[PDB]
Amino acid sequence: MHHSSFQPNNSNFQRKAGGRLVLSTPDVERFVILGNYGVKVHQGEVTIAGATLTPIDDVQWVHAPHCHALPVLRTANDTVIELLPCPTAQGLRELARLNPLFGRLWNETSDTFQIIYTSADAPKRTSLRELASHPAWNKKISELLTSTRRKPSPILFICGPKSSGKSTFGRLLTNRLMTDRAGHKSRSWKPVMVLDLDPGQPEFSPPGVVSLTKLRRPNLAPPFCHPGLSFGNEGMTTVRMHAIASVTPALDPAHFIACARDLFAYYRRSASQENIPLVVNTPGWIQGTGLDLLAELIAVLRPTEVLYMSEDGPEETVSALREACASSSTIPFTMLPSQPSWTPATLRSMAMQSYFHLSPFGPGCEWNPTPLTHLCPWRVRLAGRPDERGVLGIVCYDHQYAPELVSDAINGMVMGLVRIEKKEALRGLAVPGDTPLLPLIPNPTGSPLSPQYTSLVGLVLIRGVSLTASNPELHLLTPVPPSVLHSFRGDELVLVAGKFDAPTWAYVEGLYWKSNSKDEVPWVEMLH
Amino acid sequence: MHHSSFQPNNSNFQRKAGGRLVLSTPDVERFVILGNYGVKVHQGEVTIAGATLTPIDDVQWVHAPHCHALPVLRTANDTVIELLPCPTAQGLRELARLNPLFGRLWNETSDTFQIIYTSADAPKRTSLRELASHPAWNKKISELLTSTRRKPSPILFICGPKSSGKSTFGRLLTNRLMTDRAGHKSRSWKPVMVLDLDPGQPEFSPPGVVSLTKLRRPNLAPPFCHPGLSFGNEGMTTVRMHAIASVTPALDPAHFIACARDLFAYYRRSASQENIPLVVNTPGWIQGTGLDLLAELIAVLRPTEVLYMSEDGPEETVSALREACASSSTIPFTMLPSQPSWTPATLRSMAMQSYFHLSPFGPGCEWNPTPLTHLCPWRVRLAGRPDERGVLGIVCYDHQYAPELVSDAINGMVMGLVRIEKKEALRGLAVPGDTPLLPLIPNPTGSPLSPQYTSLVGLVLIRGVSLTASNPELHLLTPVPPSVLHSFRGDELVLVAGKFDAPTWAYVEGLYWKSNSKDEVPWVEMLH
Amino acid sequence: MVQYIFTPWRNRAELLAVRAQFYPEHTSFQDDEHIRSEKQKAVARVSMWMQRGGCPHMVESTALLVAAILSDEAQGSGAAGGYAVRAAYSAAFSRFVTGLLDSHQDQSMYDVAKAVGLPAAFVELRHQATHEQLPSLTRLRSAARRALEWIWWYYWKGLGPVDQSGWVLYDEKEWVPKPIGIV
Amino acid sequence: MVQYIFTPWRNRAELLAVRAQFYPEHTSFQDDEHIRSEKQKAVARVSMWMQRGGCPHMVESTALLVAAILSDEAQGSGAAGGYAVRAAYSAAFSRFVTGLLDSHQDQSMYDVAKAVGLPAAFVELRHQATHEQLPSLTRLRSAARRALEWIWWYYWKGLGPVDQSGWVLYDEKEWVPKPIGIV
Repeated sequence: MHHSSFQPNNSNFQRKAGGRLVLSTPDVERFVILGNYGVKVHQGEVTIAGATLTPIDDVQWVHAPHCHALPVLRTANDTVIELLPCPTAQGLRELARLNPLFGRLWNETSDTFQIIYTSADAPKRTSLRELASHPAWNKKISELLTSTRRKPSPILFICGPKSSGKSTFGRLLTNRLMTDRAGHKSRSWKPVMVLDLDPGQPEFSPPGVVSLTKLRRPNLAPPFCHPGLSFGNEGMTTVRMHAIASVTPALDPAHFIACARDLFAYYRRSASQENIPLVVNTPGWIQGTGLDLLAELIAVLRPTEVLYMSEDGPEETVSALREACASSSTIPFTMLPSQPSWTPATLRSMAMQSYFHLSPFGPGCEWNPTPLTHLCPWRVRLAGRPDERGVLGIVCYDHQYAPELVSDAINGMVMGLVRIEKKEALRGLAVPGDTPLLPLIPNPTGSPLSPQYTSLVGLVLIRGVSLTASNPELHLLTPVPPSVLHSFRGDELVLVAGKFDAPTWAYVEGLYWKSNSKDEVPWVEMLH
Repeated sequence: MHHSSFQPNNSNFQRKAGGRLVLSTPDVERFVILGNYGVKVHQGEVTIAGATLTPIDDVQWVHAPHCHALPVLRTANDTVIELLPCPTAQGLRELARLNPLFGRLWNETSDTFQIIYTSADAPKRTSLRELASHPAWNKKISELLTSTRRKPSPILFICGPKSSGKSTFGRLLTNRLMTDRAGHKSRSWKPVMVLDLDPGQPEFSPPGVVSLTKLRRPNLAPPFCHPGLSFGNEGMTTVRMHAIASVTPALDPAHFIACARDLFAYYRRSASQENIPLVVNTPGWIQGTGLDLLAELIAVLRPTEVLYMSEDGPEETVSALREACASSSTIPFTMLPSQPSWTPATLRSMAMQSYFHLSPFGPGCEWNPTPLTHLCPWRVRLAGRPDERGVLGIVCYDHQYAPELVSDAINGMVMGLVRIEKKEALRGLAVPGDTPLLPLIPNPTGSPLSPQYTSLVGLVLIRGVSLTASNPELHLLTPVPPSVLHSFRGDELVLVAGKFDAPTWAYVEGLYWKSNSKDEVPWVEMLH
Repeated sequence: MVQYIFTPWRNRAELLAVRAQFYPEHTSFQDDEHIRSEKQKAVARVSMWMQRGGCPHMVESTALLVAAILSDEAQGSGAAGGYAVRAAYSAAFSRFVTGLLDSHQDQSMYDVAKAVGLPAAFVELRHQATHEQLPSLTRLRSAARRALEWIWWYYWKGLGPVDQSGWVLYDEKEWVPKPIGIV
Repeated sequence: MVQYIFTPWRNRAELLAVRAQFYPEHTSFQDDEHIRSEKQKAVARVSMWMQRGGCPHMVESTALLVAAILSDEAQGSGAAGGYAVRAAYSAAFSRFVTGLLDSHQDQSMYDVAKAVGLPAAFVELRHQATHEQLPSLTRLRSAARRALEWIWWYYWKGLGPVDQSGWVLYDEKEWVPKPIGIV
């Protein structure tokens, strides 16, 4: 009731009441909470990793995974905060039973959220990092915000070398813009749109996909906790996505830029009506090819302000950026500090696995702990015509294949379900018809289906091709809800098989489950 | 008559008499003569770059080209030396009219030989080097010599990295062994045999050829002044040569070693009778492949003493040498200092050009100043049978060719005239017969004709293939005397076309002559 | 259980089979044609694995070498008219040598080579190929053949001995759990 | 007279001719076959020059690229069954890029490239080819085509406009002096 420590700060009346904590603080104090909790300012003012909450504010769920930087909470003079326990979090916890890498990610205590002190809590396997922010970053944000208020709706272009911290900066900027409310009846919260062109470590989508997201609530969670926003009040919806089918835009730059164009197009149309700013973050190249891409993107988007997060970056990149930037009549170019474990590979993989277990539907979204092997699959027919078949065929990207091999190649990988809107897509490709063999669509050139007539409807994992001589079919399991899948005939529906990084985790998952709870698993060789 | 300077040393009575100089020296004095001269000790004792001459000694011609290190001459107490002017040298001088690179090689004065003083003579374009020799080198030689006298006939293996100075050491050792005469009625001079396995910068043969030479007189001249010892009293004769047809043994090591074997064989047979020591110098590799070759050679020859001229060489080479050396029961291995312009390329080229102009007969040998273009050529018939044709055919090394191209490819290059002794050579090759086309001999494998049945009879330059539809023929010009060429029927005579480094100098030669003395020269592009 | 190594070959029998096709001689006119056919299929299969991801370096190398050899021994109006074959060979040698040298490294090229046991000829050949002039066909041919036998000793021989009804949800009354991949 | 530059092409007309065959389009079913034949002969000829010694780097590069393209477009039981073509292409790109970068150098790879004016794609492609995984056939094909046009602008277009009686000593009474090579 008079708590004290070094790292977070003091506190006060900690009344434990039916699972929640009503804590009052008669002076500026900063807390570091590690867990899955919910905030709801009762009287006063709190700031959370970029947003500002006052009495007129609904509950905000905040996931603080021990992986990244725990969201810092700051309370201003004379405030009462009520911390509620997150419910749907319980489901996610059990995901540990299907991958050790999900076990050491939260609080190893009994409850669902714990306040940290100097080092007593927050157990061993240390590096309990803390989300900071240089005074410079804050100053710059302040300037941007005030300029926006006396102007139209600006487009901000954030970029820089990997690990520089572009992510954190983006989070801050977004939350601030949305939540500010500073001078007019709280103006409650202006919607904010985010454009992610980073196939490496995306945000608001699984790896390999580019996308345009629309947010209404302060994004308070890492990327592996909502990678699959609902497709279609409506807290975080998704407008359009495109499959690039790689982990690096360095396999078809032309296509990549075309994608950026179409996405921007939609933003243009919608934004025109209701003032909605845009925050875009680009990949992570700074030399060769990538540098060229960046120059091009700057030309096409025509960003109002370009922010380079290095302040010590190579001379080549800075020079190129300044030139290209200067060319589009005049563009404010600036530089900032950066502050440069879990390597991007594992992080990415976790994103993907989380996406697949996303359940088919304040709270966020539910997760299903049953292993993929147990889930029943979707039987797609492979013998018919373009109106009684299912999947129109299989297209290949950047690489061909001889017919025989394809059956083995596809099996086990991840593919995209691309929906053809206008028949001006498969124009130049021999689309098989009446017809047992996998109706493969020969695609000499190699270029992926144009981005102006095709959209991605969520990824699909294949778990079994059985062409046993009279009922050709594919057993695949997806996270997409039944409703949408059923609302597609069969002609306009094609599967794209690119790189995507073979989902190795899936196979082992079955085994881990069986042993934890307590033999020719293809592709897995057990050493003994 | 009382001459003095700094660099060479003093002197004395310099009586100019009908072209010769009789100079007497009443005390130790060293001279540096630059030119083409002849020595003949009259009373006393002189040492010349490795030999010792006393009253019972015939005249010794010494060419001192300004390129290398001018042979130093040392006179011992109370001596009279008579310096004679070299005659045949006059011919060589005019070679400057056919290549500027032969102009700045001698004395730019009036006479044929001039004594140098501090820097007065020996004009500009400096680096008037001087043949030196560390006291160590001398000490080691002394030991070898004395050991030899109380033993049989040893084989000395000299090797080391390029530029280390293996050449100079070899010259010294050879002259000493031959000329010593130290303790028994002067024993006048024991013949000395030299084995050269260095295709890079050979000695006693043109580039590209390996050979075994037999010397009787102190080798006092660079390699571009006797590259073509007579083939067949008899000062410097040649026993056997082999065509490797490259400038680096790194195109068929197997063949190379086989060659070394056959050559050694002959030395074995001859040496067995009259005690004749052998001095062999190897190529210039010290890493990878070459190192392996060296190990092998050491094994096959079984050298009595191995001398490595580096004293700072890489650890790898020294270690390998010691191992291999230690293996053949026991071999004294030693190290010495080294003392590490004209790059080997130009030097090599000069060797080749000199060889071609060699006249058809400590004095030495005469040179012919007429340009190659003017010389009449040898007409070889190319339509007949294996008894009325001439050249049996053309064999290719390390590379094939389509028939059409060969006519253009051969034209202009240098080839070897290999004489087949036993018909156990062309065993496995389709030898064309009765038959217009160039009778090319297909040789799939690529390996050069074995060294146990084929010997090289001097190189040949081709200046014109004319297959004008009824009298097929090749116009080629060689240095080999008519006698031998005529004493070969036609069956046993084949031309080998390898690399050899296209004789570019030849083409230009015609032009230089025409302009100095005062238009679609194929292969030569004049910039204007 | 970090004892989980992922491969791109469904199981073991498949890898062994591939080995059999790649080296008919050690494993055991019409018969010659048959052998040629099998080799081609093996090459293609390896291609697939490479795309799938995670394939032992050595396997890739062997695939490349055999591919080149097959192209060289093709009689018809498809024989890569002498200047292409030498290219395929050079590419294979560069990839192969670079892989071994790069992997086993903390020295100089030649020392690393000697350590691994790789003859020096290969390192030299690669250097020549990249920097100054493609090598002669004969040399390449013999070099390739030797390389293959070497790889055999180093790797292969150790892998074992030598002897709208489109979409319908599967009925939850007949499905059974089974490893991802089988059916 | 240091104004003497030696070449391996007997004169000038021959070089121009070769150019004509290498790029029929800019210089000017049966006709297609004819073109294919001429290309092959050009390739072989360049081979000879290379052996003869002293040949411009660019010429060699162009020869390599065309050689590969020809192999790719060969219908019959001689088409290099998909894994060889990609090798020939990789070899050509490595040799070509290495030549330009190595020659014009006193920096980093990318800077030298930018200086010479060579697109960055090529440098990246080469790096990928050598170190980790041969590139996809499609990419290689398009890359090669572009490369050829580039070389055209950089080099080719500048070489000109665009419009025992066996042995008998020759009689010293009929011989005349004449340049080494003619007859």
